[PDB]
This record gives sequence, structure tokens and C-alpha cells, in this order.
Amino acid sequence: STPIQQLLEHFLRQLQRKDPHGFFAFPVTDAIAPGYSMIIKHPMDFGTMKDKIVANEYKSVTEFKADFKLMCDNAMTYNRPDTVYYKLAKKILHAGFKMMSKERLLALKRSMS
Ligand SMILES: Cc1cc(-c2ccc(C(N)=O)cc2)cn(C)c1=O
Repeated sequence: STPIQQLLEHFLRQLQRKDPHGFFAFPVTDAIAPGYSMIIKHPMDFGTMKDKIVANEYKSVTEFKADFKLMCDNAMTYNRPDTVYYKLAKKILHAGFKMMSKERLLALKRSMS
């Protein structure tokens, strides 16, 4: 493993802890959610993110954050606001962007000196 892969795996593990039922663990299929592919053109999930860390597909934390935001935005686009999926996506997006905030990333960058 590389230092970037270890940092991204840490962020991913802490994010997955916020989803204990594993609603974001695997891609959303049309069988579980009718007409999903008709609405969501750029799907994302924690598993695909985990595969991208392992394959070393992320060049920066910004790219990782963009995939995390895409996953949450997709759930908020497809699901109505009073649903379990929309509420969880909104909660985790907020929590994730605090964890990987510019403030927290600057403190980590300063500790790499
Ligand atoms: C619409 C939607 C459905 C799901 C979902 C994932 C797994 C399962 C299951 N129990 O197998 C059921 C529902 C997840 N997400 C993120 C969504 O937007």
C-alpha cells in the first residue's frame, strides 16, 4: 500500500461507519430501485470507491471527495426528502465534508512537513 491509499482507506472506513445498514455499500440496481438507471447517469457507491483506492485510481483527496459527493447527490436526486436514503445521504455528506474539510486537510498537510 501507498501513503495516499492508507489515508483514503481511513477516510472511507470512517464514512462507512456512518452507514451501519450498508445502504451505500454496493451499486443501486434497477431491481431494488425501479427506474434508477433512467434517472441516475453517474452512479457511485462505497464498494466502487474501495475498488478505486485499491486500484490507485485517486490522484487526490479532492477526487475521492467528488465521488463521495456524487454518491450522496445521487441518493438525494432519486429519493424523496422524507425517505431513509435521502436523509442518510444528507447526514453522511455533511459529516464527510467536515471530516475531509480544507481546515482538516491543511492540518494534515502541515504535519507532512
Ligand atoms: C433507492 C436506493 C436503494 C438502496 C438500497 C440498497 C440495498 C438494499 C438491500 N437491502 O439490498 C435496499 C436498498 C440504496 N440507495 C443508496 C438508494 O438510493
